[PDB]
Amino acid sequence: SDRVAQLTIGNSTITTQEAANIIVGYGEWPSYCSDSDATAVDKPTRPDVSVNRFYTLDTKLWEKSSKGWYWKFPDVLTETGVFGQNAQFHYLYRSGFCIHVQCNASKFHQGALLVAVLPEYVIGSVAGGTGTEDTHPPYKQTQPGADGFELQHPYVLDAGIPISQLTVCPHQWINLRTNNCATIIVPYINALPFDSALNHCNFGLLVVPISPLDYDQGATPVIPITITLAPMCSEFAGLRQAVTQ
Amino acid sequence: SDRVAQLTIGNSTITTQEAANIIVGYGEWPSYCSDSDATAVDKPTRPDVSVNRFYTLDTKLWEKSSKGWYWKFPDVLTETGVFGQNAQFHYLYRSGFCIHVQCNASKFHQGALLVAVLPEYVIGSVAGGTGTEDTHPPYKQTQPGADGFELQHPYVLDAGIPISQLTVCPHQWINLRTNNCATIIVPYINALPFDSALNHCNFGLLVVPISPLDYDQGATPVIPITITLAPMCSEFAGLRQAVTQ
Amino acid sequence: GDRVADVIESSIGDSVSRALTRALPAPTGQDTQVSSHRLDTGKVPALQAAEIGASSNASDESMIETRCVLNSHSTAETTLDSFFSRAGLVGEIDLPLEGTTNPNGYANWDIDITGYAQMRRKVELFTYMRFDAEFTFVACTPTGQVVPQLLQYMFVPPGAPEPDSRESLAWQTATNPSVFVKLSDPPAQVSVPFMSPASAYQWFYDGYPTFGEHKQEKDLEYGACPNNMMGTFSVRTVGTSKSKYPLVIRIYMRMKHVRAWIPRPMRNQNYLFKANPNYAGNFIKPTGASRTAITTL
Amino acid sequence: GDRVADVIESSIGDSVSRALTRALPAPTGQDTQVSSHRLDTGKVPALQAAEIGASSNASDESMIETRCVLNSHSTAETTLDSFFSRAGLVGEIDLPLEGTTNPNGYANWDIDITGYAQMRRKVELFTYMRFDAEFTFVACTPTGQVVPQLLQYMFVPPGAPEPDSRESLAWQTATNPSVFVKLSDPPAQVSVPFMSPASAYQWFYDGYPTFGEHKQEKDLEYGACPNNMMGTFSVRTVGTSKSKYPLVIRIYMRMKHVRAWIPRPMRNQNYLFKANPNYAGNFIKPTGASRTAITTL
Amino acid sequence: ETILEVNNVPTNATSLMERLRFPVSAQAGKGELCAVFRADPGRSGPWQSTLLGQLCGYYTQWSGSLEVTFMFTGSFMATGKMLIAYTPPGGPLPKDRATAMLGTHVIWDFGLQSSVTLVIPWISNTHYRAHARDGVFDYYTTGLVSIWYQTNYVVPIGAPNTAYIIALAAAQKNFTMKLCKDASDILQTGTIQ
Ligand SMILES: CCCCCCCCCCCCC/C=C/[C@H](O)[C@H](N)CO
Ligand SMILES: CCCCCCCCCCCCC/C=C/[C@H](O)[C@H](N)CO
Repeated sequence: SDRVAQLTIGNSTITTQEAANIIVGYGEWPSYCSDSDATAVDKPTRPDVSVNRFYTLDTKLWEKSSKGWYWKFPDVLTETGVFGQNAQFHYLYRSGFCIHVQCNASKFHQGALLVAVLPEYVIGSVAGGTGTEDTHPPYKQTQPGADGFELQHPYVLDAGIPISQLTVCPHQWINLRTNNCATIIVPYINALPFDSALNHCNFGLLVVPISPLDYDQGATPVIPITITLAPMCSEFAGLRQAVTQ
Repeated sequence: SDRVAQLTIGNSTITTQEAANIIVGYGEWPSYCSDSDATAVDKPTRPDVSVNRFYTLDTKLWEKSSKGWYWKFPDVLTETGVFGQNAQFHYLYRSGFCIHVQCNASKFHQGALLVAVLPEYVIGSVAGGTGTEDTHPPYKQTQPGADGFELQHPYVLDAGIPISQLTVCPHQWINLRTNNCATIIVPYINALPFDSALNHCNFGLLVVPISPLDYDQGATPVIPITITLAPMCSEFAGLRQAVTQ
Repeated sequence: GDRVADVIESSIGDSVSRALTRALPAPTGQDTQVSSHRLDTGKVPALQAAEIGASSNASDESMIETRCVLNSHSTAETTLDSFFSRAGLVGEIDLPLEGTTNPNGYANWDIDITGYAQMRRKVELFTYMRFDAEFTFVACTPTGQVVPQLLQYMFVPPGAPEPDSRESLAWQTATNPSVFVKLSDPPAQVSVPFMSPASAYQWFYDGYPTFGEHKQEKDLEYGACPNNMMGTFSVRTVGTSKSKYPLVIRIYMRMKHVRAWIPRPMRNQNYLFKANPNYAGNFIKPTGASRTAITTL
Repeated sequence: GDRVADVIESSIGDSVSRALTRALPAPTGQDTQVSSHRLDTGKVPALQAAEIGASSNASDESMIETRCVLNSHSTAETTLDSFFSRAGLVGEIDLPLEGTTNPNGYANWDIDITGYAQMRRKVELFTYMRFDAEFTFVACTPTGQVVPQLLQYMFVPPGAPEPDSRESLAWQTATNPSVFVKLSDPPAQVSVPFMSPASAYQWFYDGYPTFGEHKQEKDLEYGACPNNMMGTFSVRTVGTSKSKYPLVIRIYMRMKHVRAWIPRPMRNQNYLFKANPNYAGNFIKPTGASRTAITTL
Repeated sequence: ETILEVNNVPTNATSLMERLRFPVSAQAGKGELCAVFRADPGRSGPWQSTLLGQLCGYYTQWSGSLEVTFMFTGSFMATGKMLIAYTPPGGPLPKDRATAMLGTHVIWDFGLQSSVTLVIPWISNTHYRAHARDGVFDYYTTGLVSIWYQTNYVVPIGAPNTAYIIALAAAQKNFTMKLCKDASDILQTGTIQ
């Protein structure tokens, strides 16, 4: 926890100083969460720690020709990312999160982003003629990687849903003009009390640059984007298979 | 714990019933243990559970031509055995143990064994002419496996120490005549406060059949020997290496 | 003996408070002064104001009751049930005397929403929902003339087999509820309970006795032609043989006790298929009627 | 927020008790009866008996003091120090006027136990020990005749460099303590503190500035000829040149403040090497003097 | 506090200055390494130049560890994040930034930090040197410290491109020196009249 464990670096590309930018709404870790109920002969347990620290996946770069990127959960919690030592064994999973997005730029750049979390974000793929009613949902697209993937048509959100009405979900406006911080908290969202470690992927994270990035020649042409997450209140259990030892 | 977790079987080759044989001396898990001190810039931590259950390694068979077998610690705690998921990463280790040996036979067999734990049991190898003062200590002999290894000359203990005076160390007499149980408890024994995960092997377990096994023809010619252990109060920590992520 | 323990994740202080019941608003606020009121005084124009408060004839006095309109109508036609008010014609099962559509009298149909794109549009504003159901049945000839005849209706729960021929014993059964009524009688009003195996309607692995979900290895989401085994319907013509009149049956579904969760942006593309919201990725269209310029209308 | 916690490993009840100081034994027990005393009554012969108790002239009365022997000698020559009583001749450094053994006056020696197999046998009954040390030095000619000459002694702590030639500045140094005395003077009694880097004597990775222990990849347990850098000794002949008499120096080591731990069975095979207790695996011998038969002596 | 040389590449006379500080210019800015070193005070390299190593060169029981400090010299308008990680003893240095992110680490920044003070823990497990004689054992190892480019070095058009990070060195009140032994050097010239 704190800011150290294995990863102790606290200085990104601009090597910034002078305190941090968080802007807290809640009161410093507002309590634990529930356990719910079930209707079968299964029951999970808790792994406590080693998942309670912070994590900083790779930094994607913003350019003028950018279109936006998205992530799927808990795809990045698996081996597809830093973790993967306690994610592919068990069967049940559920957790909150403390997602923090930190950007950085000089005072001469312009542009503005938009963060949003869409629960049960099922992509309708690129489509456009790929006639599929129900044959085989893809796995090479819905799980790109911990790096995310650039969008094709952000206006229709590559699914047919308009981008304009996105702000219904929780969202913040990353504006290069004034601030660079973005802290969001997402509780557990699922119909069933507990989820599986399989193709029942939870909410997806969306980041779309609405205001295009621009500047004058001679300055830095690319602005990095940092992604951090903190799995509040996670669990792991459930396993039964062939020959055991 | 209890008697179940992953391994739930509680019936060996004879498929015995009618309660268990333990013969307890202490009062049901006599408290925790200490943490000691240190003299450097290192400090360990605890893994709590997932090492608190029981473990039953492979069963070795007793025959008339038997000579005895020995084990090294914590060699069987590593991947050389059932465990190996939290043993090769960290650097410091220390634990008590609850070792239980259960044999089984009819009322028509004869013979008697001897269990003993020898701290800092450094083998002097087979020797006999292999002139070595200090060149290269072997690794193909001192770490045979979780199966142990049959002794060469038990009278001199394959090291030159007489077998007669063995009973100085803690020991029990496995006698086929009356009982079949053997419960021993071994606390932490080391000069330094904490041990390494390397060639600083702790005590070794010895089992030598003094009274030879014998019977009459037509009965079962081989008697199995079960080995169980319980790592009371274990710890794991310490790691630093090349490129990190 | 034990050396490791750590959970935390807690906060202490002003968690909850007193327990009261005072569902009545009172005069709140008044006024506060700032500075010299001017138009172009230098910093910002168009300054603000404030009020105190009042709530109809309940709060404060009740001397005069001057509402905006002298009680024209009701003011709550906006709830979820109000939204889901009508009962649209969902099923249009057709039974000819002879032909290829339904020659053997039997006709199988199942509940769905994709039959009406508008209904699907209206129903897919959310993610999770929980509602009851009702059904009404009207039978008429293509020329609209009642005839003397008896009909057999039956509901089929999920996972039950499919009655294919008129001779199928599934028509007999005992577990599948059935309804018998002459068509000259009034229509057959009926209700259907909440038949989902979870707390909200959501597809994927919910049908078939076998497996499901994404990335199939052990199951097919086909079940032959009746994909996604769920609440379906069956209908015969009562008789050891064919009937003497053509029939045109109709369905009327109606939600009741509707509760939604997790709204999402509605839609901005034409629907393509079932259970797979694709779109015209090469024929992407705008949303509103675009105008010529921005300076002028 | 937190959902998992489990340590246990504890027991409650009769842990400790009252605090007293009563180091004096009192009459304990008396007698109890069992049955009819007979020889072959049927179950077991050779029955038992019991007593009450008494402890010298302290416990109970002190009317008569009739010990076994009228105070012959002391009765405690069995402690650890008593065991480690004498001071054996460990070092026998020899300095000739000319020759090949030690031509250049210098002579390097180090502390060890394998020089005396009997001493090693006596000292290897345990695993862990902690003791101080002392040394005394006697110098004489091979014919045993004192001569006028001055000598230089110095102790070398572990990890210090090795003075090889008489001209080596390590002879000068400032950190290595040195001792100067003429040989006609009485011997040089001196003490050496507990120089181990742990709480008990045990080899493996303890020497060399570099690595060690078993399975070398980064270090050699050679350090050239002086293996296992540890507390060694050095000795010269004072003078810008050679000396005029042959010398035969001797050492006398003596433990003090001895404490052992973890006894082990002593030994039943001849020693072979240093730091590697091998044995004659093909020439294994018995232990006691075997006799002819068992029925007779 | 005493400044510590890490970029100890130059060995000439004029270029002696930049032994102390190292560049953080913006050419590559995603996943490469800046510099690494050991934690051995009195053997060779960095700590040999500070005062802590100079005092360690008079004893045998040392640590050469604990807190350090990095002071940034970016103009005023430089932003970027650096990754600092520490590897415990008996471990290999990570081959990527993700592996180094695990264990213990800290993410620096240039917004308003201008300073950072990482601390090294202290651990003693194995045997330093148990040589009964020299030339037989060569087994020595120690943990390492690495610096990784987290993000590229942002700069507005008008400010310089290359900056310089300096490094400090100190300890605290936990560890002690022991076993006074005579120091051996070459700081002589023979002709000292
Ligand atoms: C398999 C068909 C849907 C594939 C996934 C696309 C969106 C996933 C969430 C919506 C689909 C299931 C949740 C319920 C939606 C509608 O309200 C139901 N059809 C209610 O009848
Ligand atoms: C490297 C030499 C020993 C190799 C291991 C064989 C036995 C290990 C334990 C005994 C050796 C170290 C413990 C101390 C034994 C003796 O008391 C010491 N030499 C005391 O001088």
